[PDB]
Amino acid sequence: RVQPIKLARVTKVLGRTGSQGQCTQVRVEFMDDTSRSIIRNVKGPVREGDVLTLLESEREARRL
Amino acid sequence: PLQSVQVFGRKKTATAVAHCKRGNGLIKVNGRPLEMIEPRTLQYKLLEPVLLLGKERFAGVDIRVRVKGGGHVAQIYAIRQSISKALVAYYQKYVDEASKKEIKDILIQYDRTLLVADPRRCESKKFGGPGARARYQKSYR
Amino acid sequence: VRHVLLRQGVLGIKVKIMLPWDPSGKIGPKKPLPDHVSIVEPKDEILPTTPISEQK
Amino acid sequence: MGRVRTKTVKKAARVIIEKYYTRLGNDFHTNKRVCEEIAIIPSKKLRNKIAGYVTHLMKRIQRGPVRGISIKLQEEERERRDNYVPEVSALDQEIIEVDPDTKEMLKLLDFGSLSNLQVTQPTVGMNFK
Amino acid sequence: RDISEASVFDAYVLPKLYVKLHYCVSCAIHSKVVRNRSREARKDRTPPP
Amino acid sequence: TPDIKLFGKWSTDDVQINDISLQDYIAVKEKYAKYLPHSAGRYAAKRFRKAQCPIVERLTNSMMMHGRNNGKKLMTVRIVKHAFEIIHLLTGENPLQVLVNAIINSGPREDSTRIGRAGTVRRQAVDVSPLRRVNQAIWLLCTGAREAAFRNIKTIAECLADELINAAKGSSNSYAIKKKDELERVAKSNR
RNA sequence: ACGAACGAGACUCUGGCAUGCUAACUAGUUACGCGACCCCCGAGCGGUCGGCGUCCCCCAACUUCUUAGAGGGACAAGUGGCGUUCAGCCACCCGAGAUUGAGCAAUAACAGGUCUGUGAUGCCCUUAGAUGUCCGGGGCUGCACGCGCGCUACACUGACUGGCUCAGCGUGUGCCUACCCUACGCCGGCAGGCGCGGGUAACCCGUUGAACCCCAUUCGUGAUGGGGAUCGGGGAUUGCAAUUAUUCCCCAUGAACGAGGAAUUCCCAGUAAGUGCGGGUCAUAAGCUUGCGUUGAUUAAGUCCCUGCCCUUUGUACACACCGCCCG
Repeated sequence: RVQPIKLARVTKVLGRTGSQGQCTQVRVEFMDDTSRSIIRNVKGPVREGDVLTLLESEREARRL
Repeated sequence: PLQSVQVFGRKKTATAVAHCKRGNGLIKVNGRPLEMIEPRTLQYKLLEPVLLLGKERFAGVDIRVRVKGGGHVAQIYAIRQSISKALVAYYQKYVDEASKKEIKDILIQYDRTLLVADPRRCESKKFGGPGARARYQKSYR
Repeated sequence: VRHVLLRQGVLGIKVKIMLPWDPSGKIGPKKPLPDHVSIVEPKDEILPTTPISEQK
Repeated sequence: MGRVRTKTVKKAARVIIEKYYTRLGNDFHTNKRVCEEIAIIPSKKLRNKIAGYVTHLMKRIQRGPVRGISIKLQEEERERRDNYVPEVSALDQEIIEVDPDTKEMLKLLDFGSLSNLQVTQPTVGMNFK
Repeated sequence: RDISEASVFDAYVLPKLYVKLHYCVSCAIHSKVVRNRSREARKDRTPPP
Repeated sequence: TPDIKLFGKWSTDDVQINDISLQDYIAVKEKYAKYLPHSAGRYAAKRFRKAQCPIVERLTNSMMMHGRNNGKKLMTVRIVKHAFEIIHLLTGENPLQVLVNAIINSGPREDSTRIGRAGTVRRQAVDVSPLRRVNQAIWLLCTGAREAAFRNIKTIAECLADELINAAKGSSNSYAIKKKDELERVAKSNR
């Protein structure tokens, strides 16, 4: 198992719904990878432009 | 008259009235020394504008303020609003626009929070609750 | 509101009546009605009025 | 910010933009001080909202043929446009091709006209099944 | 797309999966294939795409 | 907008970013600066203005939690500037940048919600929004500063200054710096 | 489907943009005549600058402030985006940007509560050994448990004494029959004794010379000067009368307590909380009520996942409606 650290620039957020943890679905583009697109989830204040912090480049959130 | 400015200012309710006056240049809050309201922790508070509005524009002003009401830092923003409120008309009405230009901008260059204070206040207690919004707890058996 | 007493017992009566007068008569309330606007005699600017004068 | 507005202003607007329109303002401040004299209401709450929605009306007035108000300018202009000059169109168009089926029909009438015998005969399978 | 990123061929013609999915009526209700329709709207039809 | 930015004891500019993923949430130049912070919570307009609310005002206003202690506010700010001075004295360099990097190093990373796959309560990890990260760091270092001067000898300022020393300048030296690994390992195995 | 209402919007108060409006010798001011008193107060120990809730007698004066009448704000108003530009929504310049909160008050009815607010009120009941009536003592306050509403905290941001830094709520003298809001000095320590006096209230307390934020100060993580009862010993104080401390004050008694597992409430903004002060009860009077008021916080701007209104489809042996019928 590998844990690539990454800086996920959120290209859009998708509403604060679905799960009641004030989560938020995101479609980051890591500034770095081209054909890897991990669609993820966060919790709380997220605007487009600032990279979310990542220990592991592999947390794909679609209820998985 | 045409030679000084005596108008009001206040926090939520603590009300001061400041009078900027032509003279040698003196500052007095409550008819008492400037710092010496003496919160003794906010000794730093009421000389930020006094040292950032123009030491030149604090050379001809003889500040006398008449104050009452409420609490300590509330009265501090009372005077801090009042002095600006007086000096703005001191500059615009009696005096030209170039003299205005500096301090009208320094208004927000500190903050716009001073020309008019909070439109806020504490309001009436609502019964069934120990304050304005809380509620007395709902018991059972 | 009113009561009545009977050999069989009490009855209760309530009467709620609008006030009659549109104007402020004796029991007439305020002149306006809490409702929409209307026209009594509005004004337009329709008729041709073109350059000539009158000298009075 | 704001809220969706009421019947007391819907009526108060679709009366004044009907009658007072040409004498009605173009901006809010004007609308409100028009309301002061030619409005009769028990408050300023209704008056402020009337003036806001009349601001809305002038936003909507000169905005093309508009279906959310009615005024004289609109009434006349649409009627006057309908008052129209038919261009040369009794023939309705230039040379006309028609079908041999129509010609054989008009044989019963023993009728014809400016004709070219439009041919559109074979079919490629028809309405979808 | 990831499968294409590290692949021998660029990206392959992707043989699909084709299935004749079956439900019972009650499992359709439990698993949301469709739901009810009005006392006339049951007559007209719109199956899931 | 002043001609010089000072505390009467050290400078007020020279604040930067360390882990870019928290840019525009740690705030030191929003639109001004003061001799010493004080506010009502005026920035309470939304989530965004409290996201970009200044950090020194953030902590100075936040440090009044345990009830009646917002009923002693002047002396509490006396304590906060005391603690910044204690850092300035013990460890030397300017305490505000050091606390910036300490919040960075004691920020969490992920939070796991409760969505049972087949019914049993599990956890699922979502990336901590950087604002919630910085707030967990500050507002659990405050929890540690209370748990210290509650069950120890050290006063409030001394506890706070020790924590800001040993957070960035020490490992496993904070209640927050253990909450951090707890949360992140929970996120790992509970993905 | 049309022409109609009531319930919402409307009907009011409160807080907020008012450097322009309206004037009070019963209010303040008074900026003006440091004039009369004051200190030289100070560098200076002079001209003057600083401070007098110090006065001017009043037939000087004004409402900046001031209590506030009307005049008048604010209506998605504009525009940057969306819709169908429908009714509107986020934002920014004009800043008060919508909406500060308090109020006002339905149709059917519950059989929930009101006859111990009543001579509101039908039956019957008590009707001279009274449940009508005046009064005395006791009871409504007795404790092996359970519960809620509760004040004080569990101490170091503890906090002890002393200084000085800072109001508006409202009542305020005989009543529909007995006791109205305050202040001065003389004593004991405070409680408490004393008499002269202001007042039917912008007159007067009170420029409520309000606390907790302030600071000097301390011993030192020590059931520890804490959290501070219990009970002892007295002192006054109303009252016909405090004995099972009704209240006040002291010496002094020095305890149960280390932020609490069983369930749950509350608030996402001068709002919680900390919180001194008012006002209702009175011969005695608040840990209650409900307002004044300050020092003012953690994250939140989403969602019905938990408990809950309304909507539509839609099954029903239910017609007091799932706490219902119901079956062997």
